[PDB]
Amino acid sequence: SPTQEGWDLTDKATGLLELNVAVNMGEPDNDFFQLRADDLRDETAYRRRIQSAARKLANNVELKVANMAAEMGSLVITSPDAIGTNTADAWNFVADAEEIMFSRELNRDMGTSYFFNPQDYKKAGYDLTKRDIFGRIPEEAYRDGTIQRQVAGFDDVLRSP
Amino acid sequence: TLAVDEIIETISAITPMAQKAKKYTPPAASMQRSSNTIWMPVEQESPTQEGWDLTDKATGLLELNVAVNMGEPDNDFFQLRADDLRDETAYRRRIQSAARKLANNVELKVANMAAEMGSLVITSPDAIGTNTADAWNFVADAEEIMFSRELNRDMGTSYFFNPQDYKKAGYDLTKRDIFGRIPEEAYRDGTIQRQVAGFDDVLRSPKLPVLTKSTATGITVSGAQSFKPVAWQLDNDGNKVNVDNRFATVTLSATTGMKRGDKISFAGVKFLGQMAKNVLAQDATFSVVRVVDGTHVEITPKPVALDDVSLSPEQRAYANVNTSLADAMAVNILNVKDARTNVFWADDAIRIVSQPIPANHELFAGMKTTSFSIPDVGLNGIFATQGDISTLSGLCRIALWYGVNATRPEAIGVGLPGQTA
Amino acid sequence: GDKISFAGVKFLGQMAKNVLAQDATFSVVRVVDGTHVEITPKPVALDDVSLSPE
Amino acid sequence: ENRLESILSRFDADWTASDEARREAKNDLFFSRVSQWDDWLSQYTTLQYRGQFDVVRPVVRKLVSEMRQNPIDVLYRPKDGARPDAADVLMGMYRTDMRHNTAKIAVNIAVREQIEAGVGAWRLVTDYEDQSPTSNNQVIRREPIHSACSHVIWDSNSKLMDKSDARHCTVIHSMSQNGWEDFAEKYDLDADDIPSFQNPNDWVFPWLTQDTIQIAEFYEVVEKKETAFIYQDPVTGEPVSYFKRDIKDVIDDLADSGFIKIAERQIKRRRVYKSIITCTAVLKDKQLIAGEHIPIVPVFGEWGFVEDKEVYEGVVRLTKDGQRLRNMIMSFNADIVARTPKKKPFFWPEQIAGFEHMYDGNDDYPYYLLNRTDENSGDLPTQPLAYYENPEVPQANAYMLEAATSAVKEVATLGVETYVFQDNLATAMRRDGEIYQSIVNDIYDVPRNVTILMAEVVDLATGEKQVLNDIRGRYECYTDVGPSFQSMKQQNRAEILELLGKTPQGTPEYQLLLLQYFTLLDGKGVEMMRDYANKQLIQMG
Amino acid sequence: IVARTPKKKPFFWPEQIAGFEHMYDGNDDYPYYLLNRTDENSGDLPTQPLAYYENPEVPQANAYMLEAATSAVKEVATLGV
Amino acid sequence: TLQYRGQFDVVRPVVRKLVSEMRQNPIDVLYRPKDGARPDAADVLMGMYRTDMRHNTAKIAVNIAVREQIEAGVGAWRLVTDYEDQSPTSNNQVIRREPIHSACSHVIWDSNSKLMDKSDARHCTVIHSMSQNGWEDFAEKYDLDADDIPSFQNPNDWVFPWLTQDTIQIAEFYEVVEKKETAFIYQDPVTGE
Amino acid sequence: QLIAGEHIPIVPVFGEWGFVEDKEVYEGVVRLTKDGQRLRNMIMSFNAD
Repeated sequence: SPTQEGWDLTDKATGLLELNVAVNMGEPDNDFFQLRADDLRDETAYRRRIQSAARKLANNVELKVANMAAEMGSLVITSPDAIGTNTADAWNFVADAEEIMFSRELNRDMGTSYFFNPQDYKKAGYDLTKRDIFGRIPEEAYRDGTIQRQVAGFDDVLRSP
Repeated sequence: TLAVDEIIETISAITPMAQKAKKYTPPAASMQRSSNTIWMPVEQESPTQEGWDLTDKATGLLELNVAVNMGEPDNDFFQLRADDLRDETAYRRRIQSAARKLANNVELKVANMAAEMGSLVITSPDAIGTNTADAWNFVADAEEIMFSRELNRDMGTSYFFNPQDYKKAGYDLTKRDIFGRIPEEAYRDGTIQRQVAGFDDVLRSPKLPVLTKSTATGITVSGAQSFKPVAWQLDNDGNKVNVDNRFATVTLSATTGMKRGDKISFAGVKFLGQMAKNVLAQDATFSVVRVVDGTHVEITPKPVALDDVSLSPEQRAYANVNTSLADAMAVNILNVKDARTNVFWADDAIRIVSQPIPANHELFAGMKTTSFSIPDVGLNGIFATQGDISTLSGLCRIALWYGVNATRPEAIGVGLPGQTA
Repeated sequence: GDKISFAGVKFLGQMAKNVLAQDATFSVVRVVDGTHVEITPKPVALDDVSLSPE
Repeated sequence: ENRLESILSRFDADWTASDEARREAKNDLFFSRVSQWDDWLSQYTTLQYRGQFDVVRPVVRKLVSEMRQNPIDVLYRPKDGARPDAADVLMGMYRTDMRHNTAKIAVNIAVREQIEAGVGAWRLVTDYEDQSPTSNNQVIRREPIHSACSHVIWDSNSKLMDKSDARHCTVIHSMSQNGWEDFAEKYDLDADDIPSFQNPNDWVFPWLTQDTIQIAEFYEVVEKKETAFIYQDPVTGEPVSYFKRDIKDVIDDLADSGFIKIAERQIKRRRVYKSIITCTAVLKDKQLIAGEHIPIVPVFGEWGFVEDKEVYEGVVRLTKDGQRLRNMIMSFNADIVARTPKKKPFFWPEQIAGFEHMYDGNDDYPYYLLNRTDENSGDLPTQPLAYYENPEVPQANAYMLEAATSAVKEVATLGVETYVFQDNLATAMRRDGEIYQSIVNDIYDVPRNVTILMAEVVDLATGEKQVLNDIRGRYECYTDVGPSFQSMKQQNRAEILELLGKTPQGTPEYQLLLLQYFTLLDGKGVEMMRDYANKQLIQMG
Repeated sequence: IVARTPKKKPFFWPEQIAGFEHMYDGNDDYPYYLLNRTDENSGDLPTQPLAYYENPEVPQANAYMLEAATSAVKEVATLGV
Repeated sequence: TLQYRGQFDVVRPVVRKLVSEMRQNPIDVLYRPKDGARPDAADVLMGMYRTDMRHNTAKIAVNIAVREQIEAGVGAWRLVTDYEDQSPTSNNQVIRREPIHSACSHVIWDSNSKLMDKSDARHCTVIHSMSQNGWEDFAEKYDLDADDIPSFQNPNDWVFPWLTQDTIQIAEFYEVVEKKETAFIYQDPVTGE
Repeated sequence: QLIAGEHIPIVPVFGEWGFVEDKEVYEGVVRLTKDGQRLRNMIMSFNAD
């Protein structure tokens, strides 16, 4: 909404403007197969094909989600070097994301998520382990590869294959 | 074509400074007849002599004061066409957006007032993330300059970072190659700490201003000027009008490149101990609040000098500067580069005067009025609706009247990192 | 999916309309011509003079 | 992390989750109480006839009168295995502090709002009374809540008709300026700081708005295990008293008077806290209040969940379409009658040139004359006289008026009878009795009946304050529903009459007649009759 | 059908009531209505009985099917006997 | 499109009449001694059933099941046990009854069940859906990690005209195993075995 | 001027009473019939004319 100052506001009223976005569906994801009657005397391959079809459909959904998120994303944080060189580069990356989202005054009541590819996740784990001290976070990143479940104000930080 | 009922929530604002600043509502009839201004006395400072016989050495009494006033209403006047689906829908989302926008405007005015009337100026020659613990050094510098001047921090203190410098401080904390509790929290969450270097509240504010650099150069004081504290002075009619204490108009050679909000410091003057009058090693910093004429400015801390000869002892008891301006003092400008500001203050230095708009009165018949509550901030305005059949359009207005005041500009501050060149 | 940024255009506060220090970044979603593209954030200028108050 | 942050987050979750039902209930209340032309943009769109030919309000009146003719009240009965008179004292207290006008007014308001919108409520509060206390210089009274749909916001994660499992509930208070001043005086708040809260009426119906001040009260229930001290009664047995109730007041006075500590146990119980809040700060943080339950009792009409969303409905929601159609059609027909040319003849000016005073309406002539000739055509053209057609109501208008009236008649039939609504009211009264029982156990002086008289055990602190001592053997009576009686004597009279109505004319009938005479009010003649009955009963052993 | 349908009003050529329009306004200030009679080119106005827009009607199909559907629901919504 | 749509309801009065009719005739359990058992064998069990089923929650749960049975075709309710320290029925415990709203989509039964009461079902899942605060309560009550928000097959559908729908889901899977386990035949120090 | 009693000496009697939105509304038996009565008076006056 806009605003204006003063007492006398004759002929200074404004209308109303409400905007819209569109959400739709797309191509169905299918799995076909044809079998003759003699080929169903065992049925093990048929059942296993059904199971693998379910698993592959789920994987396709995840691939589409990752691609759409990576293809239409306005905020871009770029670094002129790898995410392994110099200390706390992974933290600086995640915190730069948090800072732009905060300064833009965007709505984050539902939570925030960060997703690393496995190479960058390993680099961040290295950043934690080479720290020359093992308090608790370095110990967890040494035993398991986990950075943590929350970094620089992000509700959920994960690795995505 | 028509839309579903689920709102895509797009923005979310927070108003920490406005929430933290106190709110004051003086009596309405008194303000109406007083022209929406009211005076409050300032804590009394007493002189002191030493000796045995004091014939004809008895002093008088002096008690300065400051004034708080109000500006103009902040409205959301808008229109409602009769035959419109787009106007029939969303005329409540418009009210919600108006509430959020009004709270945001209040917070913005608070932040701008604090930045442009903060006298205490801390400056740095480089950015925060360069050396180790530089952000802590910044906050500690603010605390130390407030402690040395013996200001009243009884009701709390506060330091507001901008998001970039908050991230710089968090980076400085996490890069330590160690993990205890402070580094662990600054790594998991972005928060450095809540208390830092002495302040009992250290927040990050998303809408601090940017203090653009001042192009002023080669300005000098024109003529010796001595400023004297008074509580009142006589006008042309002989009526005693009160005199405000948090301003002083000073004549320079030429005020080119100066604006409201530049931070200056004359070469030679120094801060005092306020209570004890012990000379500090920190140059006195002032803030220009108005550029009047081409040779005048208004600076917010009135430089009452300790070495002044024309000051009576009861006036010298209010001194805050070691020496007076002397017709040649070069005035240095402290903001020599653009930078988003960090703002620290004592929690009782900013207040928000508020007044009602009595539009519920019977004189305003035909229009329907409700109390409107803007969120976060504790402010109430009016929500009025009317409608003229001539244009067949209901008119809806939301009004809310406030004035942001800095009662103690000597307690408000401005942190300026990277002020090189 | 390519990421672009127009020289001189900076982000805004989106509530307070205060200029951010960082360049506005857009992501192209469609190349429709040899001279026309489609970017996912609309660049609504603050200082535009043809824009109604609402 | 902030207390206000958490409270406001909970309230906003509930406020958004109860959004559609509240708006529909407000629509029902406005439709059934203010006007059936509930459009607001049509307030400035050129005046047209808008009649109000109402046919739903008589049904609401009939249902309200039916629910008024059968009052329902709490009725405490002894538990299985309890002493036969384990509920008489609690029943006496309930009648004593619920016989006032405010209790009946709150119940009637809730019932009317349940019938019209679908949801109503009332509140149970405790006050310090000096002149006529019920027990321990205090009273428990009942207060009304108007527009409960938009004013009482329950915990969203609550799936019971009476909201027993709600962990919190916020009630929005709207008051005039003098009302806010008195509220601040009562709760020791600051009168200068005008409070603020979300408007209960939201912004639907932007008219019907008053200069009112809003504040909120947030109740929450915390279930935890707390310490209970098991003393040995200097009279007989061992009572158990909570440590939080005699923590400092009489923790040593018990021993000084002669209570010896036996053991120490951890017993789970619920404690209720009330907070006074605005949209910006908490004025009273966690003030503990008496009882184990949230003091709000809701009444529902037709209630359910559709998809994790609670829907309630009275009797007005369905009739609204037919009634609106009926009003619109009647308005159109009124316009037809009003703005329509009447039946008059069509004339050429030359047909009556010179005779125009014959047709003005008077009755001074025996016939009408017409001009016959023209100086150009020789003779005027002959055409049969035509009259403007009489106004008529279209068959569509008449048919749809009958159809709309019939549809409202078909749909505005609650039940066959208000059995379901009365059962829901009985459920609300059972919840009321539960809450009242807990508050009484918390603040009143409940004597213990020994089989060896009532033994009230209490002791004062050094600050002259008296602390109630209620044992942990307190839930000895369970709640029920029964006819509303003003006093225990009225209840006993009704019971004796009911027994008399079924016992045949024998020795029990004589005994019950003498008992009914004994339980009569006092004048002079009834005094003589009651003395006679008393003496006969005493003599008969 | 009830809401959006033209109502019963007369059909007029403009030359029939040219000059007398205020008579057909809807007021009851006149004892009758006047009409134009002559034309300077056609001599006299053509003669034809006045037509009125037909009143709105609910079709027999709509009425029959409303009754049939209501009866069908009433019959099938009998739980048990 | 922008076209008129009116509900001239004629099925709701029938549903209201049926609900009132079946509410006017309340029904509960009645325990009766078996053949050859003592005449007062079911007194204790009946008394305990009445004690912990006299509450409002039991009546409301049964009413909800009845209304959903009339409208959709199936309703349900649940029996749970809790540790009550103030007014326990026995052994410092109570057995209470809880409602289930929209059982047709929130109570998924064993598919290989051919009985109306589902006594030949070997498992059943109940889908508990709620909001953020409800999830915090559920986690803190059943000792779960409230940070990990659970997800399950959402039994509700996106109702377009509704502003807000909850997003927290979890499942409770009951399964029954019938097996031969060891039982000890002690000798009573008082009498019998 | 102090008067006897603890209550305001005015006793109000209501018909249909309630609150709509922080606004008290009451009604008798005549308010709803006014539109129909006025329409009937107008129509009978038209017929008399």
